[PDB]
Amino acid sequence: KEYDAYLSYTKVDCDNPEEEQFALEVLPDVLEKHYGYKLFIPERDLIPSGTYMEDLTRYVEQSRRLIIVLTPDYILRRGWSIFELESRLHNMLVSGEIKVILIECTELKGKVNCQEVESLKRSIKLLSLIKWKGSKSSKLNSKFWKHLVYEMPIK
Repeated sequence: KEYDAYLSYTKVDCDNPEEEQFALEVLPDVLEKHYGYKLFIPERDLIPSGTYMEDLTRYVEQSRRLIIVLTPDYILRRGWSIFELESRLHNMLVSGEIKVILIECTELKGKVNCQEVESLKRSIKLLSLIKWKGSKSSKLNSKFWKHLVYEMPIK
């Protein structure tokens, strides 16, 4: 309906080098300036109110994609939980009703860790897995950036 992507990352005030800058700075800037998509970024676009759970829910419904940025802080704080604790959000993931682009920025070191993630992948009906290879992919006009833009909606 009203957004081309909901953007799900984790920020803490911490296991992240240059990765943090890609997932907090360059990624939303490049998609929303240099390609002009419209993103819903929770730390711009949503006050924590008493209705936060249903606010966040009713914004995912209005988003054409779900981007999930697997910074190691995300695997730390299991950033995906919101999307499995909320009932409607869950079924949307398993029913195909929402397309999930999952930007993988690190190697899943973590025997437990590696397995939870596969049940995430399991539980999403429509999944794209795009791999971020450092500054190398961050360099605009890259192989990562093209891989990402038609996984985004039409123009």
